[PDB]
This record gives sequence, C-alpha cells and structure tokens, in this order.
Amino acid sequence: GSHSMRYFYTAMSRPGRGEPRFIAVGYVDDTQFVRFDSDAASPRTEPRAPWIEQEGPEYWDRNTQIFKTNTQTYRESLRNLRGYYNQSEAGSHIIQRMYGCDLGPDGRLLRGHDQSAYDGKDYIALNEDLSSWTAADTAAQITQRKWEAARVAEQLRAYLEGLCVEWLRRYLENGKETLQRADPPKTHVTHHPVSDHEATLRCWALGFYPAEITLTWQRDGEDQTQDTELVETRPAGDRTFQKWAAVVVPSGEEQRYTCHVQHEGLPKPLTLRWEP
Amino acid sequence: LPFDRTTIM
Amino acid sequence: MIQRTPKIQVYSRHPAENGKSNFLNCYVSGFHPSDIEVDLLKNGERIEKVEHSDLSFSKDWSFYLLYYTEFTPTEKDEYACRVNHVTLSQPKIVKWDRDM
Repeated sequence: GSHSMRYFYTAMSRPGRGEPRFIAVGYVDDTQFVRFDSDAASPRTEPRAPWIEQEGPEYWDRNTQIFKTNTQTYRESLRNLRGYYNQSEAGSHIIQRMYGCDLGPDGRLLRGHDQSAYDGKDYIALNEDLSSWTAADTAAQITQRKWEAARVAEQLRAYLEGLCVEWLRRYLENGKETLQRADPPKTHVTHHPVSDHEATLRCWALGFYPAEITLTWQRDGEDQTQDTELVETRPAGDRTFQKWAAVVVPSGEEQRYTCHVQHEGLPKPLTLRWEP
Repeated sequence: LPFDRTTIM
Repeated sequence: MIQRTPKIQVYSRHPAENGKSNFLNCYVSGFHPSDIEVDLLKNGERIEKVEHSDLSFSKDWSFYLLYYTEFTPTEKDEYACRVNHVTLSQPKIVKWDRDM
C-alpha cells in the first residue's frame, strides 16, 4: 500500500546540433503518466496514462509553462557546469534530476527526494531533512551556495510536504483501479537439458505489477545466490513486468531445488518446483 | 504536479 | 568520461504461440549516455514501424527504453534486436529466443 511520485528530468547538450534537449517524465510508482519533450514538433505536456486525461486545460498549461521554463534554465545550468569543470565547448554533457515524495500505506509523507547528477555521477542531493544539501565535489559546492541564497531547500520542502503529496493522493484516487491494484505474477518452471549430466531449471514470473519482486532458487532449502542467473526485471509493454531466475543442476537432482516468489499481489509467497 | 520553481545551477 | 554499455533483452509481451499475433520487445537498460540506436529485425531485415517508450532512468542514473512492434511468431521466422551505442565498437545483435 506504499506509493510514490517522481519526476525525471534529462537535459542533454549537443554542440553543433542545436540547443540542449530537455525531457521530463512523471511517474506514480511504476506507471508513467506525463511527458514533455523540447524536441517535439509542438512542445507541450502530454498525457501518458488514461486517468490523467480528466485534468483540464489549466493543468496542461501550468505543466507546460513549468517545463518550458525548465528547458531554458537547464540550458543555462549546462553552460554553468561546463565552466565549473573547465570542459571544452566540444563535448556533449548531461544533467539529470529525479525528485518526488514517498507515502506510507496510511497515505502520510514518509520522505522527500531531490537529487541531481552530471554525466551520470552524483552531483547534488537534498538531504532527508529537506533543509540541507550534499555536494559531491567543489563544482557542486558552487551550485550549493547559489541554492542556499535563493532559499531553494525551503521551497522544495514546501512542495514535497504540500503539493507533491496532495497531487499524488489525487492521482492515486483518480487511478485507483490500476494504481492501487497489485497484479500477482503468473509463475512456472521450465527444464532444458544442457548436456548428459546437467539441466537448466528456469523459474518464470509474468504479468505482475508493480515491478518489485523477489525470485530466488534454493537447493535443499539454502539460497543459491552465486549460482543463480537472474535477469533484470523487464516491462511487458501492457503495464506489467516480467522476470526469470535460472540454475544449472545435476541430472537428476531436480527435486532438491525450489523456486521462491514474493510479490505484493500474492496473499501467500510461492514455492514452486519443476513438474515433469 | 511538478515543482514550479526553476533555479540555475 | 565514464560511460556505461547497454544491457539488452529481446522477448515477447505474451507467451509465444505460432500463428498468434503478439508484441516483440527489445529492452535496453543500464546505459549512459542516453543516445542509442535500436532496430528490431525480421530474418535480418529492419522492421519499419517500431515504437519506443519515453526516455527515463533508474536510481543509478542509467537510462532505459523499451522498443516494440506487433509481430506474429512462426516456426521458421527469426527475430532479433540490433543495438549501437558509443560504448560499442560495432552493433550488437541479440537473437529472440522464446525460452529467454
């Protein structure tokens, strides 16, 4: 019953190929609901989930006004960080930002987040107190000093404790049929000989939401962490996720192995084995 | 809804 | 400058069944920077109508994208994903395997 909202911003310079592209996407948990792309033929905030479509023109214009302003600001920020690292005008660079609020199962604010990165490295993050900053290096210390002067932390705390949580709760209600519905994994075990002496057992989980899941293999009831091949959880494209875990076992010790599945959608954790 | 204040880094 | 090479998975939306329409996915993730080229292939030829997700990223700042197109699997048609990124010397081809 825990929920979160996040916005993800990506600003990317591209010397010789026009001004830096800014893209913003918004999520509630693992469901994207809005996008804005400065490279679109006619840049505007666009809906990406059915339950946001009910918001009226003033919502779409407010979002668009904010993201357009961010497009210009991030372009200045990219020029500034270039300078802070004494970098040439020839290279492409990226600023990323991810911020938002986490609610507990009672709908109360658990914590807020606001983190930025430059070229994929931690640059500056708002501390959990929503009042002070952690800067990665002497370049980010400059940003920190600027942000302290414009009272940014104070502004973010007001948003994170206020509008962020209020809007997240609104979205949760408007999208309750999907956002507050956990779909359990559909599970099975496959067996494929690799040779005369060994076979792969692969434990599948399909059609689950949200993406959070634990899939493990045990041998005689102990975890097989080092010997388990475990793919990244992957989107199916219909809101659901997929995952598998594989172990190569001696033929025919198959029955000594059990696949264990934990997911929010499951009223009981699952133990599965290969069924010949 | 997104945060409404821009601030240059 | 620190760069990260993409992880690539090629798979179907629904369990594969010959002669039944489905979706072919190519999920690229864990890469940095964000510029990437992804094609879906049918018997080695680039499929035309491919759609993809909006650019987003994980808690470690690495990017991910899903590329997808409608397809009808058969016994003999071979599908694949072809991926290029700054981290790769040449395009990497990952074949579609229904048990993966």
